Amino acid sequence: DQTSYGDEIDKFWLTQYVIHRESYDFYSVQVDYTAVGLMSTPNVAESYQSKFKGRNGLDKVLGDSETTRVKINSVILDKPHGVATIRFTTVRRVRSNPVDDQPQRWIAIMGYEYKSLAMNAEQRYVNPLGFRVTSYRVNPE
Amino acid sequence: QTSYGDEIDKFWLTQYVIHRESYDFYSVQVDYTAVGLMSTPNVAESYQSKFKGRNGLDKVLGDSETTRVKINSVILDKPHGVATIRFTTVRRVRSNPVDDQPQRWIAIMGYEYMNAEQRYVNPLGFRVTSYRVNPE
Ligand SMILES: O=C(O)c1ccnc(Cl)c1
Repeated sequence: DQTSYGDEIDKFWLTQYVIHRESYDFYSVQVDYTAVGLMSTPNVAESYQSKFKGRNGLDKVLGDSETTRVKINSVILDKPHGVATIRFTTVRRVRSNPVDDQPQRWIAIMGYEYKSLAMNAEQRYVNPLGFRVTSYRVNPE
Repeated sequence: QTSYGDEIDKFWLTQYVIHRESYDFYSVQVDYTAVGLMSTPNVAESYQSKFKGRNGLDKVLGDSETTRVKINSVILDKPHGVATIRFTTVRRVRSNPVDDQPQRWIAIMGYEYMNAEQRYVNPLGFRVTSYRVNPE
């Protein structure tokens, strides 16, 4: 239960979180979805999970008709406050389309912490340190 | 535990190479310490031997030059706790106005899984047990 663990460590989990959360590939969608659950408070997770509920669930709607890859451009930390700012670029590619869509740049404001939580054998292989996000907001530049 | 995930194993290794193969007079001792914390004494002493004694690398190069690392690719062999990484180094002599020409290398590694200081750098007890670098 330490808010910070090391700039290089904190930087890693956060980048992994965005890529899990903002990228779309039907392969490893479940592990992404699963990971975010472990890497989020219920309040933050509920806001993310909503896109997968009902017959309209993003996985059941798009499937493999399109994809979205993520590229981390920069990472800014506020270590003592458990706050970080990230800029990344998403590029979508629809197989229906001949070429990838124009890029989209974004800014992610995050609150984060690590927590002392008793865990099973499965929850660790994705999140060994109990890293979980407590705030999340995406905006353009 | 025994199993920790691929992208994480990829992380510790690349940053370890950067810790071990990069040269920057600042943070040497911590990096030197960190690599020490991140390594078994037997394989680390091979890394320490070149930094200990009157012949110490830090006392030869000092702050006259630097060497940075750039990761190109990473491949894992999980069940054996073995991994291979490929990187490119660019050296810079402070006296020279520009940077030296690049050189690429391959690192072969073996790996496996506290007070206040040992946790914050490694929380997992991740330790390196073997290390060998070769050219392409
Ligand atoms: O299409 C997206 O960018 C996207 C949106 C919401 N969740 C995921 Cl995993 C991917």
